[PDB]
Amino acid sequence: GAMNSSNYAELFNNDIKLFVDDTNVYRVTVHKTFEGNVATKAINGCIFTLNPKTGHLFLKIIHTSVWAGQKRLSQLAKWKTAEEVSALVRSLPKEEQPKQIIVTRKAMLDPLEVHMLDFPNIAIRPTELRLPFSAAMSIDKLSDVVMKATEPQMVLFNIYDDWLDRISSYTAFSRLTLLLRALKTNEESAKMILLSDPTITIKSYHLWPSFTDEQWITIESQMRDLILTEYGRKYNV
Amino acid sequence: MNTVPFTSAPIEVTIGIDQYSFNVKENQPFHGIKDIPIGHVHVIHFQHADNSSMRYGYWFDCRMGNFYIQYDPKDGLYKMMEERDGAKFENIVHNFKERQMMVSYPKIDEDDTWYNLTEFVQMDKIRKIVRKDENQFSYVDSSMTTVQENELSDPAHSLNYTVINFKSREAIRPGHEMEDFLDKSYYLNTVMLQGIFKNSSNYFGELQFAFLNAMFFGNYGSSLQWHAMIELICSSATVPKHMLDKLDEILYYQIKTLPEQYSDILLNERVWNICLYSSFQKNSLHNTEKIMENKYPELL
Ligand SMILES: COCCNC(=O)C1C=C[C@H]2NCSC2=C1
Repeated sequence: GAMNSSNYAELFNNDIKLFVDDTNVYRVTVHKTFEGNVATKAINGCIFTLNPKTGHLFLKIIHTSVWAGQKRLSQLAKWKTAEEVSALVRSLPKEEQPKQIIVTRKAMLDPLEVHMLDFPNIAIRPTELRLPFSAAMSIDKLSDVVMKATEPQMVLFNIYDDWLDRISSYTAFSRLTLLLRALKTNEESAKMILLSDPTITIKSYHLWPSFTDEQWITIESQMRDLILTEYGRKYNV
Repeated sequence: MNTVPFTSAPIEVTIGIDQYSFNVKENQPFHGIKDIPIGHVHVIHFQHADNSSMRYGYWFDCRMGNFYIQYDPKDGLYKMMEERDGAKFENIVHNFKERQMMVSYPKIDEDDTWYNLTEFVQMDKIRKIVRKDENQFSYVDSSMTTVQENELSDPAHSLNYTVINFKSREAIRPGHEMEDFLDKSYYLNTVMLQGIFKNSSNYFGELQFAFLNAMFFGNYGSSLQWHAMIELICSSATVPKHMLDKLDEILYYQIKTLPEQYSDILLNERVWNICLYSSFQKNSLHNTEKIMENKYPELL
C-alpha cells in the first residue's frame, strides 16, 4: 500500500520505481489589478519525476501556454501531470518501465491511475513521508531551465551528480532530502551554506558543489543545525 | 388474483411476500398466500426462527406458471417448485381456500408501493442475472456474491450484475481521461444505456432489482450494485431530463420503504452526499433529497 519509514529501504532494491511530485506543476504570482482586484499570472512550472535508485530526474517542464483558455487549473494540473507521466512511461523501453510509481500527494492517485489503465501491472502508491521535493526549484540550474523554457520540454538530470561513485543510493537519497529539507525551511541560509567557500565549485554537468567526503560531512552537519535552528526560531525552543 | 400454496410449514419461519411479512410457528397449520396481484413480479422470502442467518427467497411472476412452496427436510429450507398439472393445482388451491388456511396478500388500494418499487423489474432478465435455466423463478439469499465480487468463487450461484467500474477502460475513453472520469456521461449514455441496457427502463430495472435484493436479503453485493448505478447517473453531467425525474421517483420510494433501522449498513454516505449536494444532479432530485433530509439527516 502506502510508503513510510518502515518500508523505507524498498526504494533502494532493484525493482524500478519513480517518485512523482506535482507541487511545482502549476505556479502563479498573485498581484493586484488596476481596479484594485486580485488576479494571478502563471509562470512556467515543472513535473519532478525521480528514480531514487539511480538519481535519474525526468524534469518535464510545463510552459504557461498549457493553461491558456483553461478553467480549474489546479485540478487540470493534476491531470496534466498524470498525462505526462503516462506519456513518459510509454516512451520507455519495457525493461525501463517502472514497476511502481509513488506520488508525493494523494490527490494525484486517481489522475495517474486513470491515465495508467493500460499498465495494470504498474503499482500506483501514495506515501506518508513529508518529502521536500517542492524545494527542487531552489536548485539554481533547475530553476533556470524551467524559467527560460519557451515550449514544453523534457530535460534529463542526475540529481545525485557523481555521488553514486562513492556512496550508496540509500545514503545519496538521505543527502538529497537533507539538502532539500534545508532549502525548504530557509532557502537563504541553506544556500549560503552550500556556496560560502568560492574554492568549491559546481562542475558544469552537476547540480551541487564538488565536495570531498570530509567536506560533505561538514555540509550535512551544518544543514542539520539549520533545520533544528529554523525549528526553534519557528517553535521558540 | 393468484395463489402460492404451501405444502406445510414444518419449521417456525418469518415469511415475506413483497413488502409484507408474517410469523408462522413450527407446525402451525399454514397453507400459503392468496389474493396476490397478477401483473407484477413478486418475491417470497424466508428467515428461520432458529437461524436468523441466511435470509433467502424466490423471485417469480405468476403469469409464468403455477408455483408452490414445500419444505425440504434434507436441504433444510422452504423450496419453490412448479406444478405442471394445472388441474391438480387449481384443485389443491381450492381445498385450502375453502378451509381458510391461507393469508391474504394485504394490499391497501391507495397503496402503489410495490408497483413503485418494481415498475422496471423484468422476470426473464432476472433469470439471466441469477442463472438457473431449469426454473422459471429465481433463488437469491444473503450470502450470494456477484460476478465483480468474484473478480476481486462458485459461478453457478452468483448474481451476474451489470459490471460497472469507474477506473476501467470501458469507462474511460483514451485521450478523454480527465473528462470521462469527472463527467461520466459517455459511460452512462453510450457505453451502458445504448450498448448494454438498450434503454433507461432496463437501467432502472436492474437498479430496482439490486435495491430489493439488498433490502430483502441484506445482500451486500446488491447494495454495492445499487449505489453504483446511482453513482453513475449522479456523476454524469448530461442525463435525459426524463431519466432524472424517474430516478427521483425511484429513489424516493426506495428510501421511503427502507427500514429506519437498517440505514447505517444499506446507505452509502459518500454516494448520497455526491448525488444530493456535490455532483451535477445536486439540484435535480427534489423528492429524494427531501425525504433523505427528513428521514435520515444524520447520514449527511
Ligand atoms: C441482462 O441485461 C443486463 C442489463 N440489465 C437488464 O436489462 C435488466 C432489466 C431489468 C431487470 N430487472 C431485473 S434484473 C434486470 C436487469
